[PDB]
Amino acid sequence: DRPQKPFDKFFIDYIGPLPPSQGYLYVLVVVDGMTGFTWLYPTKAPSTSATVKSLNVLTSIAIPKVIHSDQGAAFTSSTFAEWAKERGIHLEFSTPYHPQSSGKVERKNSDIKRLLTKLLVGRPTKWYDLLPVVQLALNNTYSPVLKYTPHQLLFGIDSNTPFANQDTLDLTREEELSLLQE
Amino acid sequence: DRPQKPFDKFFIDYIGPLPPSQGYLYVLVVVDGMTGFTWLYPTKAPSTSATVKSLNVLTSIAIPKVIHSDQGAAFTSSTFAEWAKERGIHLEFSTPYHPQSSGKVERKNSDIKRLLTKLLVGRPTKWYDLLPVVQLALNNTYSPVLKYTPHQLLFGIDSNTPFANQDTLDLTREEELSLLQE
Amino acid sequence: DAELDQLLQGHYIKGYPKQYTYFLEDGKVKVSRPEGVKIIPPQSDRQKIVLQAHNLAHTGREATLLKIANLYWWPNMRKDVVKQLGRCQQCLITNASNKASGPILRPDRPQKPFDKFFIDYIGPLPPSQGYLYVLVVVDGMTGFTWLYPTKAPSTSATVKSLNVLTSIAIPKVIHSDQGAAFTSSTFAEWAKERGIHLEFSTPYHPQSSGKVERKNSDIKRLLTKLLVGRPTKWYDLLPVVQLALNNTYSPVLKYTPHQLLFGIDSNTPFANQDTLDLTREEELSLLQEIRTSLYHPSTPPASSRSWSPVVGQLVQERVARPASLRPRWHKPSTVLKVLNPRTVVILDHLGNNRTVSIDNLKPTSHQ
Amino acid sequence: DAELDQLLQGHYIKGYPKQYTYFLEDGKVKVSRPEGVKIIPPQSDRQKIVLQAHNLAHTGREATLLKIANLYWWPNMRKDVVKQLGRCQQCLITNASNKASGPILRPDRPQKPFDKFFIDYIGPLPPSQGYLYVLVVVDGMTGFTWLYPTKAPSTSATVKSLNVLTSIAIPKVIHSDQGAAFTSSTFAEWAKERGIHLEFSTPYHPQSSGKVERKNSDIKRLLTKLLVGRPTKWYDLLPVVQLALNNTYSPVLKYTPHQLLFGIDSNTPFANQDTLDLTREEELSLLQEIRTSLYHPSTPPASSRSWSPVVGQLVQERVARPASLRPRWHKPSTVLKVLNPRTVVILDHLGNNRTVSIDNLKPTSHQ
DNA sequence: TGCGAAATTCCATGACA
DNA sequence: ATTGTCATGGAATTTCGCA
DNA sequence: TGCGAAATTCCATGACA
DNA sequence: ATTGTCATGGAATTTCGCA
Ligand SMILES: COC(=O)CNc1c(C(=O)NCc2ccc(F)cc2F)c(=O)n(O)c2nc(OC)ccc12
Ligand SMILES: COC(=O)CNc1c(C(=O)NCc2ccc(F)cc2F)c(=O)n(O)c2nc(OC)ccc12
Ligand SMILES: [Mg+2]
Ligand SMILES: [Mg+2]
Ligand SMILES: [Mg+2]
Ligand SMILES: [Mg+2]
Ligand SMILES: [Mg+2]
Ligand SMILES: [Mg+2]
Ligand SMILES: [Zn+2]
Ligand SMILES: [Zn+2]
Repeated sequence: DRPQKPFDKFFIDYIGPLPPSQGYLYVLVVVDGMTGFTWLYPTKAPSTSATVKSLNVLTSIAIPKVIHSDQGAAFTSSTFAEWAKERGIHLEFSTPYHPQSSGKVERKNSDIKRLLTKLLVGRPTKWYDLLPVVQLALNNTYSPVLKYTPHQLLFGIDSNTPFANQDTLDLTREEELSLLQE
Repeated sequence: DRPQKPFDKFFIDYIGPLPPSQGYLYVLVVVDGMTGFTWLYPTKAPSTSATVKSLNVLTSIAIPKVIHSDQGAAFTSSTFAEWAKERGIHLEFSTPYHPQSSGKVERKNSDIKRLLTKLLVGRPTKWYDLLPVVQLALNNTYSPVLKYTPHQLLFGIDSNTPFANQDTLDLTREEELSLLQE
Repeated sequence: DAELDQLLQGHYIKGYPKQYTYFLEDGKVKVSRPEGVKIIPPQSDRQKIVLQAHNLAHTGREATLLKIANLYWWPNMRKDVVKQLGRCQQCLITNASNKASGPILRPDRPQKPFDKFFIDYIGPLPPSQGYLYVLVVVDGMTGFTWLYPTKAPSTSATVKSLNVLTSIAIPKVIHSDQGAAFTSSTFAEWAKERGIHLEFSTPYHPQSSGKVERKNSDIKRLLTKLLVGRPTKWYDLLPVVQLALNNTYSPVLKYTPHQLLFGIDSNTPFANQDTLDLTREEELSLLQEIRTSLYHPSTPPASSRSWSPVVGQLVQERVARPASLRPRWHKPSTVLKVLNPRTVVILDHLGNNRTVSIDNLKPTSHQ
Repeated sequence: DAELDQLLQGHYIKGYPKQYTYFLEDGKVKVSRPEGVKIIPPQSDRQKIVLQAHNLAHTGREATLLKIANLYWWPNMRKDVVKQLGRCQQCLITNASNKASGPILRPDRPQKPFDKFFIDYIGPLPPSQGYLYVLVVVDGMTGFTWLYPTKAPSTSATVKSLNVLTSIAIPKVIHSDQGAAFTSSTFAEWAKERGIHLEFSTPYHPQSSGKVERKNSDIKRLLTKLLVGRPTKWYDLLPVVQLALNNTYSPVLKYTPHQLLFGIDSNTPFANQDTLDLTREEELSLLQEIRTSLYHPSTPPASSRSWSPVVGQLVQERVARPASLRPRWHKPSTVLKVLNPRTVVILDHLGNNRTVSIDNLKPTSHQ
């Protein structure tokens, strides 16, 4: 069997609704299955229109062979199907109510939800500006299994922004109190 | 003694006043003494100002060593003297009431006055447009003494407008009658 | 399909080397080549493949082949690639040329003064006394130049200026570019009335007026020097500059334009006095021999990859004022006649006859 | 005057050849030379003579000498002529150079992706969806290019576009020309906040941004081809063109920019599949060796009359936007440091330090 | 071991306000 | 304190297929 | 009959929207 | 149906002044 490679499979899913930040409410999460590389796109709705608009940006850089997602309405629409067929992207869906992806991808999506929470508190409406630095942190997080960050696996080089200072990724006692109030 | 050459001496004099043609009343006549080459400049007055204005055109093509003229007021002024001194042109005047120049120049000025008269009749106010073709005719008139036209002596070449059909230069019986009426 | 069927059973087909194993896998004929396993598509599908590969980024020969070679192999792939490049209209009219024009001609200097005038306008310039342009008239033989300030590069200002100039002499031929002032019917009638032949440059080729253009350089250069640290009041300087340049030595000729025109300096500063003891007739004799012995440059060596026009060749004219994001070249046209190695008549994109300089032509690639 | 007095009586003075008869006529010392009789002016008058001859038409060495030689002779005339040419401020700042710049450098390709971005704006273009400009960001190592439509070449549109780009990776160095969008303090703070070093081209030298400028050519060329016979709606094509060029082979490299960046093609048409059996770690190993073995051009041969800058040399900077009838060159300035054979620091005409390309310099003539 | 032809490389040319 | 670049298609050169 | 230096010629370079 | 040109100043070459 052929070894796994970047662009073999993109895992997409929506995070939200979030507090409004510069008019955006959702984040389309795209994770490459082999490298763990993450792209974050802010959308205004979990719609096919918003998904196509954001994936058109990504697919102007690299086109995946397969897009995996759950049976979410935006991804199971006939419009999104025609969109994928036009780019030669095979759509692969997880069973309804049985969301499965990959250990590496499952853990990556955990990190994204926890990292977003950690920086949502104290400024829940300023996350649109923070999406760049979140993707950098996610993509320069050391992978205990592969012993390479997503950046290193995607580009074959070290990064100019290594993240050796890992956040606690857990909410400090003061961030738990300021979150139970929101 | 050094042979005579073009630009050694320019003979200048005013012809006029003439009938008004496009606002001009006089013709400043400039004849090179060696070649007989003629330049005609229409002026509005026989003034130093008009003379300087017209000779500035000519002296932007070729500067004579000597300008000869009669004791006409425009040529004996201190302004015209300063003008000639600035260009290194020596001014030479004929004796008052004793206008002398040169056989070739005397005859040339006769031709100019007679040629102007011949074409003044019938259209006395349209001579400004005719000055170009008058200079051409004058400068391509065969010289019986030198056996070369002024054009040939100035440029060392034949001309593209040879004037083999000489005007009568005399007034026909019908041009004498239409002139005695004006 | 039938051609490839005989290949699978091991029968030889010209173009397909025998030393390779041609097999079938996943309903596609494949070959095990050094670079890897490639798909051999049937003849009937290869044109569509070359087109799909070319149309990704409208790439040329090698960049298109490298795409196709990633998946496919067949005999003489580049032959099919080049065939598409010559049919792709967008590439033909958008791509640059990679072949230089043949070497320039150095037309013979006119034999006599007034044989040929070259004329052109300079401008617009900073307003001076209400004037914006300068009519520049250069005699071809002598370089002797007349300067006329005008308010527009118009026919009316050209005629008015040349009626004064032609007071001194009528030229055989006036050469100009195809500007509006010179191509109007009003200017043609003016020249026909005086027996002057109007000769025009090929369009959009100022080299053809190089005699005057080069003098424009000297005029602007002298004007600039005289105007340093002053407001640009150039109107009163035109007579000064005209006199100055007409009496300036050309180091290669060893003569000024005034001397080539008159054979003797006038009362200008540093007037040459060598012919002072000769008569005018002896002076003109020496002048006639000087005019014939003047240095004349020769055609330079052709650059290593130059092209020369051939009757019947497909060539393309450069678009004059190409809009933004629009092609720089017209659709291909045919060379009708070769007037000289640098000038041709073509069957225009509108269907007309057009005389163009090869500097505004490229040969159509891929024949 | 005393020098010439001893010459008339027949005494020898160095510089004046003895074999000529130096006589007096009309109060002027004269010599009977082959070309004729010339006036030998006293030393104290020769500077004024050279100046009067030069100032007729501000002529160079030979055209000025030929004027003086018409009347005068003295020892080493050209030496006095050249001395004036080097003191004539108008000639120094108006005349063209006749010495070409030294041969171009071919700076080493960046070792890694994201080591150096080159950025620049294209535009203005025909309005498309309200947009007029395109921010072009080219990775130096790979050629991989990002395209962003903007309404102005502004800092705010640059920052907004690069904040999206730097989501993927932060570069070590961003290189740009000295346009307003990139030189503003707002852009500097943006780059300092992210640890990016801003590197600027020398002024008025687009060759220095040649990496992006060359990619601008490909972008406009592809846009033009896709827009043939259509209204120029280029906004929706930027993603298409970006993908197309990033996946286009460079015939000399044998790789696409996508491949140099990722080491494997994505799901684009004609995706190369050579590394399909290698693991990702083996693939990246092959990628690291490919990035190091890429073709690198060398400095071309210097042209036969090129100049190279020397510390202390008098040089002149080209005027950026020279007005009509105004000099093309600034007053002479001194080379302070030679950063490389094509880049220097000069003591500016305003007194400042300025880093300029020698393509915008000429060496001051006559030392 | 060498031929004709195909394939690859070479590289001048030109354009990126 | 900074620096030209590279797609292009004929031509030159090398390699291939066969013997 | 030849040397050093001055003088002349050569000519690449660049600009004429 | 038309076509590059030529001032410039270092460098290359030739000529001069003297012996
Ligand atoms: C290809 O260049 C052009 O587009 C033509 N530009 C002109 C030019 C022009 O491009 N001049 C610059 C130039 C470039 C190269 C050259 F060898 C000489 C030259 F003058 C011009 O000089 N004149 O006089 C024009 N006169 C016109 O009359 C209306 C129209 C255009 C020009
Ligand atoms: C000397 O050329 C100029 O005057 C500079 N022109 C520009 C140019 C320019 O002249 N481009 C043409 C060009 C010419 C030669 C070259 F090697 C590359 C190139 F792009 C440019 O490309 N960009 O991007 C500019 N950006 C600016 O930012 C405000 C300002 C000017 C330019
Ligand atoms: Mg979901
Ligand atoms: Mg009188
Ligand atoms: Mg013109
Ligand atoms: Mg012109
Ligand atoms: Mg720019
Ligand atoms: Mg640019
Ligand atoms: Zn095409
Ligand atoms: Zn000067």
